[PDB]
Parts: sequence; C-alpha cells; structure tokens
Amino acid sequence: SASAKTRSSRAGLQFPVGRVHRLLRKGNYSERVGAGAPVYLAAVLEYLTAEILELAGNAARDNKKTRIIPRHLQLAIRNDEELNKLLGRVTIAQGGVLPNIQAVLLPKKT
Amino acid sequence: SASAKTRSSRAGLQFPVGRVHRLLRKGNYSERVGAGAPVYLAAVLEYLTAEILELAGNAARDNKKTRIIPRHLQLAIRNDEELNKLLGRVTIAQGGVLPNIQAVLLPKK
Amino acid sequence: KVLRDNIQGITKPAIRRLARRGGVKRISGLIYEETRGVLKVFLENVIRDAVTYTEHAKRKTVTAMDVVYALKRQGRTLYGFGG
Amino acid sequence: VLRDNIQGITKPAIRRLARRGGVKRISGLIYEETRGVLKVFLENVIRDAVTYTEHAKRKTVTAMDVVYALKRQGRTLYGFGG
Amino acid sequence: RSRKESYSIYVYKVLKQVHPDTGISSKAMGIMNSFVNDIFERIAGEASRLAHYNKRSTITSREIQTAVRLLLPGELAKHAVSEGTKAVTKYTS
Amino acid sequence: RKRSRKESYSIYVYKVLKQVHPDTGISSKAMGIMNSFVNDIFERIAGEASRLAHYNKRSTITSREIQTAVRLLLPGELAKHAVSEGTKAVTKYTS
Amino acid sequence: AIPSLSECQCGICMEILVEPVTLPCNHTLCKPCFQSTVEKASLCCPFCRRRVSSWTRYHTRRNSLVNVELWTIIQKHYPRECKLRASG
Amino acid sequence: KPHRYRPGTVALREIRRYQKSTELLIRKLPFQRLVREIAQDFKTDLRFQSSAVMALQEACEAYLVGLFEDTNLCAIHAKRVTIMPKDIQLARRIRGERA
Amino acid sequence: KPHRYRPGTVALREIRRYQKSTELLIRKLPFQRLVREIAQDFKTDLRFQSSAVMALQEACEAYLVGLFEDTNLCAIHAKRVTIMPKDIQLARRIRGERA
Amino acid sequence: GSALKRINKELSDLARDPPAQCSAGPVGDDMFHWQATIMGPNDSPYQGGVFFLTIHFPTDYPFKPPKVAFTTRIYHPNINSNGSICLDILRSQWSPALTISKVLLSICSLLCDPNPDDPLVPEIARIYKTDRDKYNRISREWTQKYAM
DNA sequence: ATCGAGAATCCCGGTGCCGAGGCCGCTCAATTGGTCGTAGACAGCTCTAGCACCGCTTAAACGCACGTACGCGCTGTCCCCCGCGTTTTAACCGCCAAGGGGATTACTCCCTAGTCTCCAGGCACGTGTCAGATATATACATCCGAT
DNA sequence: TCGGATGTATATATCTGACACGTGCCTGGAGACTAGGGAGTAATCCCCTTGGCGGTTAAAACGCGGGGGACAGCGCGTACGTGCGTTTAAGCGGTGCTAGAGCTGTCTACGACCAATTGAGCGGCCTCGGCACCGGGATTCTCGAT
Ligand SMILES: [Zn+2]
Ligand SMILES: [Zn+2]
Repeated sequence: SASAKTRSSRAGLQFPVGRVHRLLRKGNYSERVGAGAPVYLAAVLEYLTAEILELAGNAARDNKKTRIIPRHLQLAIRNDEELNKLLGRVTIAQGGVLPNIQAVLLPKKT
Repeated sequence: SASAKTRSSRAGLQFPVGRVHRLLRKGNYSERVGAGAPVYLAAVLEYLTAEILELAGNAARDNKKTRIIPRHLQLAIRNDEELNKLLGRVTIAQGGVLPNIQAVLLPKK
Repeated sequence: KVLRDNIQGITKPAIRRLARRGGVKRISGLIYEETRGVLKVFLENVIRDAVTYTEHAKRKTVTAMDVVYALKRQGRTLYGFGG
Repeated sequence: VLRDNIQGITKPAIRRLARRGGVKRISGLIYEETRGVLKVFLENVIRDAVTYTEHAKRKTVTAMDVVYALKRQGRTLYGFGG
Repeated sequence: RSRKESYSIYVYKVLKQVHPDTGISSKAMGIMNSFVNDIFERIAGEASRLAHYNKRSTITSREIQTAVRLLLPGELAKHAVSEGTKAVTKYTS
Repeated sequence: RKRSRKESYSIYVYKVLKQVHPDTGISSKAMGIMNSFVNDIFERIAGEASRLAHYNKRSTITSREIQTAVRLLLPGELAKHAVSEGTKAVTKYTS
Repeated sequence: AIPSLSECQCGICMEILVEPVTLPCNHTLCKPCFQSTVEKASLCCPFCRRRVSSWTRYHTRRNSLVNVELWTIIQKHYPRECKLRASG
Repeated sequence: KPHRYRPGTVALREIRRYQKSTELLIRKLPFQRLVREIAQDFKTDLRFQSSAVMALQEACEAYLVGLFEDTNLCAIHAKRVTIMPKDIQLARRIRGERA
Repeated sequence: KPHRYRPGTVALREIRRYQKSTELLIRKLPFQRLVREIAQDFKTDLRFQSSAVMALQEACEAYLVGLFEDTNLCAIHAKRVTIMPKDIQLARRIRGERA
Repeated sequence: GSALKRINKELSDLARDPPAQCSAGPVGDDMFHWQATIMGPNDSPYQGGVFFLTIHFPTDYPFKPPKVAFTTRIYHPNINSNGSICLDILRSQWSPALTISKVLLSICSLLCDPNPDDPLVPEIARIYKTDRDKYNRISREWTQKYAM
C-alpha cells in the first residue's frame, strides 16, 4: 500500500490500528511492539465483531426487531456451537438464557 | 535497619531480594518498581515456602522418612483444607491421591 | 444506622422463579434454605474482593467497575457495565 | 503409518486407573467412552503443544511447551520446570 | 470533565457495513465494546507470554497469529488468521 | 563454548528447609516441585499486582500493591499471616 | 428440467460446476472458486455481497458445504465435462 | 366446578413465560438491603452505587440459573423430578466451587 | 474346598493399594505411540523426548483420576455402586467443558 | 490454470461488448499487460479527452484485482503522479464477477463527478473543493494539451 | 453373635547403590555510589449522585385449604461384571549407532523507539425524529373434563 | 371424540424516550529523521533421540462359574402444586443534604539509570548413607462352618 494516508484506511480496515498500537505500547506487555502486529490484531477483532453483529442481526430479524438488544446477542452466542465454547464460561447481562426444555420434563402423552 | 550488605541479610530473609527485584524489572509488569515491592514479595514467598516445607517434613516424619518425596508434598497440599483451596488447580508430579473412601462406598454386613 | 435481618428478606417465590428460569418444574421445601446459604457464600466472596479493591484504591464507594473486576478475576465475568 | 492402536490404554489399564478412583464395579462398556474422552483431551493438549512448538521454528516439542500448554489450559502442572 | 475512550463508533460502522438497516441499542453497544476489550486483553496477554517464552522483546504479527491460533476454536481461528494475513498483505503493498 | 547459566531457587529453599528442619533431606523431584511452585506463586502475585496497578492507572507497583494482591489471592489465615510477615520484613528493611 | 452447460458454468472462471456449493441466496459456484474465495477474498457472496461466512463455518464440519443433489444430477447428465476438468 | 389446573401444566406455561423473558427476578430493594448488610459486615460506613448492585444482582441471577440447571441434570439422573438438597451439594461438588 | 474371596473386598484392597502408591499406571510405549499418532495427524515428522511423554502421561492420569472421582460421586448419588456412561457424560457436562 | 480461459473470455466479451466511449485490449502478445484507450466524458471537465491505461493482471486474477496506471499524465483529484486511481474496487471492494465493463462504468462515473474526500494528489483536490470551476478550466486545458 | 485355616500385610535384619549433600574454582549479576527527569502525594475546589425520608398505589407474597403425582420403600428378576486360572504378547530393561537439529557463538543490518512538528477523527453536547412499549380490541391453539 | 375457559397472537393509535445526526474542538494519531540494539543469519558441535535387536516375563487376553446388583413393578402416604382471600411492602415520584468522587496546580522524594567491582551464586567433583530390594517372621482381616 503506497497510500500515505490514515493507517486504518491504508490497511483497508475500520478499527483504529493506531489506537491498537498505542494500547499495545502502553499496556506494558513487551518492551518493543512490531509494526505489523496492530494490523493483525485489528483485523481479528473486526472479523469477530462483524460475525457477532451479523448473527445478532439475524436473530433480530427473526424477532422482527430493527434494533439489536442484549437478548439478541445472548441468542446469537448460545445458538452458535463454538462461540458458546469461546464464551460459555462468560455471562452476558440482561440477556436471559437459551430456550431449552428437558425431554423427560415434558408432560405425559395422554 | 541501616546496613551495607545483601538485602536478604539486612531484611532478615532467606530468599534473594536483588534477584526478585531484577525479575520484577525485566518481567514486564510495570514501568517503575518500588523498592519495598521485592522485599515484600520475597517475604510472602518466604512464608509460603516455610509453611509448605514444615508441613511436608512433619508428614514425612510421620512416614518415618527423613528425605522428602513428592508424595509427601501432595499429602501436605491436600490434607490441609485452606491450602488445598489455595492450590486446587495445580497437579503435583508423582503426587498420587489422598487416601479416602466415601462412607457409603464401604460394604455392609 | 442500624440494619439487620438480611437473608430471610429474600422471598421463597423469588427462588421459585429462579428455579423456573433454570427449568426445573417440581421444587422441594428444603431447597429454599440452602439457596440462601449459596447466596451467602457467593455474595460474601464477591464483595470481599470488591471491598479489597476499593480499600486499596483509596476509595470507600464500591463502584460497578470494581465488582466487574471481581467477577472477571473469579472467572464469572459480567458484561454491559464497562470494561 | 500408525492407526487404530487406542487399545494401548487397555481393559486392565483403564480398570486399574479407575480402581485408583475408588470404584468397585464398573460397567463393561464405559471403556469406549473413557477412551474417547482421553482422546479428545489428548488432541487438545497436543494441539496446544505442537502450535507452541510451531511458533519457535522448532522441529521437536519439549516438556516446556507442553507444560505451558497445560498452564494456559487451566491444568497447571508441577515437576517439569516453569 | 474528561474524554472517555470507547469503541462505539467503530462497532456502529462495522454494523452498518454488514447490516445497512438494523439499528443498535446502548446496552448492546456496551456489550460489544466490553467484548472487544476482553478479546483484545486475552489475545494481547497470550502474545506477551509467547514473546516472554522465547526470551524475545518484540510483539510482531507472528506472535499475534500464534495467540489467535491458541485462543479461538479451529475454523474460527482459521478465518481469523486468514483475515489477518489478508490485512497485513494489503498493508504491506 | 560455555553452557548458558541457568537459574533456580534451590539453595534458598534448602536454607529455609534446614532452618525449619535441621535434619530433613530433599530429593531432586521435590526440589524441582518447589522451584516450580515458587515460580508459579511469584508469577501469580506479580501479575495480580501489575493488573491492579493498570486498573488504577498507577505506574509504580509499590509494596501496597503486593499487599492487596496477597490479601486477595490468599484465603483468610494465610492472607493475614503473610501480610504480617511482609510488614515485618519491610519495616525491618526500612529500619 | 436439466439446465444446459452455459447455465452449468460458474460465474467466476466460466468453467463448469464441480462439487457445486449452494448459498442461502440460492447462488452456486464451482468448488475451487469457493475455496480460493472464502479464505482469499472478502468473505462475501460473489453475487450479492452478503457475508456468508457464518454459513460456511456452520456447514464445514457436516460437509454440507457442497451441494450433493445437483452434483449428482450434473454427474449423471454431464460426466464428460467433469472428467475433463478433473485435471484443472 | 372451578377449573383447577392439573399440577404441572401451568407450571410449564410459567417456565416458558419466564424463560422467554430477561426481566430481573430477585426483588430490587431486599437484594440491595442484603448486599448492604454483608458489605457493612465486611466494612462499616461503606457506600454503594446503583450500577454496582445492578451488576451484583445480574451475576447472582446467572449463577443461580446455572446452578439450578445443573441441579436439573443431576436430579433427573436419579429418575426424579423433585430436586433434593443432595442435588445441590453434588452439583456444587462437581464444579468444585466450595473448596 | 477352593477359596474364593467375596467380590468387593479385593476391590477395596486394590483401591487402598493404588491410593497408597504413586507409580505410573499407563504403559509408556503405547501412550507415546498414541501421542505420536495425534502428532503425525497434526504435523508429519515431529519429534518428542521421554520427559515430555512423561508430562503428558501424568497429566492424563491426573485428569482421568479427577473425572473418575466425579463420576463415582454421580453414580453413588444415583443410588448405584456401578459407574455408568451416563454418569461419565453427566459429570463432564457439570464440570463445564462440553455443555 | 483457468486464468488463461478467463482472459480469453474477457477479450471475447470486450470484442462483443466494446465499452461506451472507451475501449481496451491486449497491448501485445502478453496477456497480463494490457492497454486501454478511454475518452473523457462530456459531463466532466475532460470533455473529449483521450487517456491511455496500462493494466497488469496478477497471477491470482480474477480474485486478486489487476493494477491499473494511466499512461498519460492526468491532473485529477483521483489520479496521482503515476496515473493510479483511488477507487474502491481497485484494491478493497474488488469482486471477481465484475468484468471490465462494470469497472469502466465505475471509473467513468468517478471521473465525471470527482470526489476530493479520498484523493491521491492533495493540492488539486483541495483547489477543486474550494472552487470547482477554476479546476474545470485547468483540467480542460491540460486534457487538451496532452490528449490531442 | 463365634472360632480356624488361609491368605494378605506390616515389620526386622541384612546388603548394596546411586544420588543428596558438601567442597572447590570461577564468572557475572547484585551492590555502592552518584546523578536527574518525573510519577505521585497533596491540599484545595467543584459538583454528582447516593442516602434518607415520605407519601402513596397496587402488585406480589403469605397462609391456608385441598387433591393428588410420585419418592420411595419394598419385592422379584435375570443378567453381567468379578475372581481366578491359564495362555500369549508386547512391555521393559539393556545395549549400541547415526545424525540432526538444539544449542551456542560471531557477524551484520534494518525496525523501531524516541523526538519533533503538524493536523483531523472522534468524542461531548444538543436536538430532531421515529421503534416500539403500552394500551385496547379482536380471533384462535390448546386443556381437561366430558363423553 | 370434546366444547367453553384460558392464554397467546394479531391489528392499530400514540406517545414516549432513545438513537442517529450535526457541530466545536483538541488531543491523540500521523509523517520525517536518527541511532542502535535487538533480531536475522552463517557456522559448528555435540546431546540425545530416533532406531534396533534381543532376552526376560509381568501383565494383557480369554474362558468360565457365579453371585451381587441394576432394573422392572406396586402401593401409599406425603409434601407439593394450584387457587383464593388476605396482608405487606416493593416500586414510583419528589425533596433535600452533603460527603465524597473527581479534577487542578505543585513540590519532592522515590526511584530510572550508569561506571566499578567483588563475592554470592553456580557448574563440576567427590563422598557416604538414606533408602531400594530381598528374604524371612510375625500380625490382621477374612470367609465358610456353626
Ligand atoms: Zn469456477
Ligand atoms: Zn448471494
């Protein structure tokens, strides 16, 4: 990229690679920080955020709501079988729980 | 105490102070490290090690062995309830298991 | 300021909805008493960590940031309250 | 090429490791299930160790990378340096 | 007063990039901000530990790739490393 | 060539063991166990102190930081005993 | 209703559908294009620009990425093109 | 002839209605008072803020829901539907959260 | 008359003997063969040593000992003395790694 | 691999579909390097201006976007010193299904209505933003001097 | 309840061994002493919200009555792991060989921290506009007793 | 099978507060230059790790008789679900106070940082005794006969 413009635009991403680089420097993680690490980290963060937002938007469209709410995020995280593994030990505020019912607890078929 | 000697000696400790001070310096924990931080941390590890070693030695003396083995360490960790909580996650090399069978597990006449 | 009688303030029907959200349908009477002890231990641990952080931080007003730190440190991290 | 030698953790070996746990009688078909859980834990820890090795351009994995693999896994181990 | 730091505009921007219509709420924005911070902290701490392991002192892209390989599950990590490689390739050229 | 010099807490833990038990031996396996244990505890306390200092935008990990860290990571009895021991050590050093 | 070869060419490299993959937007693309797309492109649909990465990760384990039914159809009705394109 | 529902059906309706919703279950003021009780036990003349106790109650809700789900599993293991205390101690023991 | 011990007593003898000892309970060569199998499935032409193989073996034994403690607790809660597979996956689910 | 077939299909398409007010093709025997001759849109400060473009097709074409540089020097906010174009499809929003026709439509719509928000030459974009009409005369004169 | 033969287990005496501990030499990390930029205590001022009350309304909890689903105690069953004896097999120790890459050191080079100067991207703030909660008013799937 | 009673879902106004958008600005991000020290790379050497027999052999594998036990079923009394009338306080609004969180100018002493150096600390050698291994003897459950 020969464009000597803003580094986020130079990398073609949306998250601020400059702010990420600053946080790496002032985080007290290592004495030196490579110039390519912030781009990689911002790309990973942007991908994760984008896929969370996509799945939450799908949940909201299922709910016929045009405004993402923590319930949508909770449903998105628990519905996915590996985002759960990533964040199962974690708790989302005001998100509730996934709708599940034990088979035995169902009423007797009469 | 004012003295010109090793910090461990002047502080009345056994664990090194300059070594812990350097480890804090080049361990990527802070831009600047206080002077009392290494001596305090060395004292904390000093108490921990003293207690664990004395308990392990008592356990070994109970087992009539005067040379400590990792089984004695595992018994020292698990017999105490508070320190077991402190070291719940860790696994001891060659540690074995605490001898215990649940009451209902035992057979009946 | 004198204040007492904490744990029995919680209502048995509150534990009822908590179990219902858990998904269990039939509840014994002995559950309600031990649930109170569970809340005892959980709250005492969490706010002990929180007050430790606050007293370290020259502050005696326990903020939400500190309790979020306590939950994160315990591994029960909570979201939506900053950080 | 080595394949299908999971029977190395065999009937008496898994029985003895169970008896270490305090069980008296064990159903005869839990062996496949415990072999499966042993497997999945094994390739998890092996993934961690081998990628730790990959990071260092190292052609061999040592106990050091795997003990830090356990460290990150939440199964901190003692007795091999840290 | 003071100037607080947040990722609100970036999350909104990527949302509009991926969903041109659906809006966002304040609580959901807070959840997203804190989640990005948590993932950042996890990845960066793992990378710092990796750099300390090899007696190194520089956090380069390879350490970040290794950290994201460790943390995220299989194909999520695969997609993340693919995205990182594409981003660094675009940054270089 | 020369072998790179390595580090261990062997001599110091041996001194402590002899101080608390003047007739007790220690094997190499348990010796390495103690080395790993002290390294792990040191890492835990230092990491907690650094995290607390960053959580309070403080650039210096003073003795109070480790005081809070050990008060937290240690249950009641060990917490108070270690706090007392550390205060004794620091006041002896500064006196 | 069996589409001709032109309808059975992919939308990128103009070659036939081999191991076809069906997108939720009912878009089909020959398998090597999809491989070199999802990991080496913008993760979006080559036709409607929709982000279909979630579908890919959902279907990767169960091998439901490839559309088996239309692959069988084209193999029954157009096998020789598949044999020709087997070697790229 | 009152329409007395059979034991369980309205229970399941109530399950669904509180499971589809995310509204807070523990009552506000009693929980806040209890939290202040334990806090002033640990440290006298201590002052809180609303957001802190909100987060505390959300964490308590999550912990209780998870524990009660684990209780569901361990109780239905015994071919029972009535959850006993033994379910609670077994669930807390498997997680190893009581040290 | 041939002598046959009552089943369960020798079970307890084995339990006590093994809880008293610390030796390895898995044969090292089969375990390292499995380790190399997953290694070659993960990267061809990879090298180990004895210390690492011991480390994985002892981690395996510790993990399985913990899992079997938990499944014994579940089985005894289930009014049984025999551990069943359902106990195994239930104990795994409560521990919080599969869900 | 299939890149040769893709290039053959693209040249066939441009043979059947010559772009409006523009044209493109192989500069020679090589398939990666191609030449394009475009004529400036009437609804633009480059009325009737003729411009040349050299295009390098990459190895991973069509998946990697080809790189295009204007052969003639153009003084435009979206044209740099070496004639490159700051357009989204060129490096970021590139889509393999897009042919030369649609990207040429995009570039002609960009040239007809220049955007100084994301330029390559700052001074000309700034003077265009301040006063578009002096920029109109200067660009008209320049595209008169070198394109004729 | 009992005792007796039978294995199973702790204990004593002996012998050997290898590694735990003490001693020596040497190198490099801790200590001394000095300088100097700077995080941080610190007194002081602002202003935000948390406590406490206070009145009120009304939704939720309580105590009780009542019918009952089932937890569990018990009984009966056949079936499926256990112990033990007998057979095979790969584990296990001991030995030796090759080389390979782990580890170490010396050389070079270019990436990045650090400083300086410059600028616009994002945040605080205010304000317009609508998504949907709320409220009311309809129609339908379902429960259970009744057939 | 079955028809009301129940809750659930659907259609519509409306009004509300929250979300999106425009502005000021100002501090964090960006571009240029330098130095150097950390990292990449070439050379080597040697530790050990793979590999291989080969003998021994404890332990895995299999058969089999059998007895403890998971599982299937019955009843029965009980605690628990369900509904209702009742009481209680939880929640909402509104006021007032001030104590403490938070921001600001600042001075200072705690500590970053570098030359000298030396002795504590570490690598290697050597030595004996705590303990492993073995054989034998005495002690502790144990299970069948009462
Ligand atoms: Zn194709
Ligand atoms: Zn599409």
